[PDB]
Amino acid sequence: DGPEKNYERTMAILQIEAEKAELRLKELEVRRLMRARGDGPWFHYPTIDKELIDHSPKATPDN
Amino acid sequence: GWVRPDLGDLSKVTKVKTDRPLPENPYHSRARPEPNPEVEGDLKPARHGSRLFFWTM
Ligand SMILES: CCCCCCCCCCCCCCCCCC(=O)OC[C@H](COP(=O)(O)OCCN)OC(=O)CCCCCCCCCCCCCCCCC
Repeated sequence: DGPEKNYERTMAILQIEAEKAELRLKELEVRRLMRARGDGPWFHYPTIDKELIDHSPKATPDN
Repeated sequence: GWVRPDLGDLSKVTKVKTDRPLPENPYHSRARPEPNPEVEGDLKPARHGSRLFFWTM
């Protein structure tokens, strides 16, 4: 292989490995923030579904 | 001129007219917490795949 092909193949390899490395760092910082603040799709622990509540008039008024 | 109600009459659900307005916040509920932002858009392939260690897919 001529030096140019190897040289520019290396830049293609370096770009992918650099892009992946940045994403890995972003993922770790995104995970840290989502877990601490609970404001994202991850670490979304379920709460009781409010469609289970019955809003009909009851046997007694004060409820 | 009082007529005794027949069987079942007094258990009917009836409608009643009133002026008193319908209460707005009868439970005295606070403002509900804001929902988490919706995630929306076009689902695209993961960038460079799984990206787990050395895997290229
Ligand atoms: C397993 C073979 C190696 C044996 C030695 C074991 C080494 C240690 C194993 C530990 C795990 C390390 C595996 C390293 C490879 C995984 C990283 C990787 O390469 O991911 C991408 C890979 C496809 O590689 P890619 O660059 O896309 O090449 C495409 C060519 N068309 O996609 C993959 O992840 C799957 C690749 C697994 C490699 C084997 C599959 C290649 C196809 C061979 C199947 C056999 C076909 C012939 C069947 C004969 C039937 C009679």
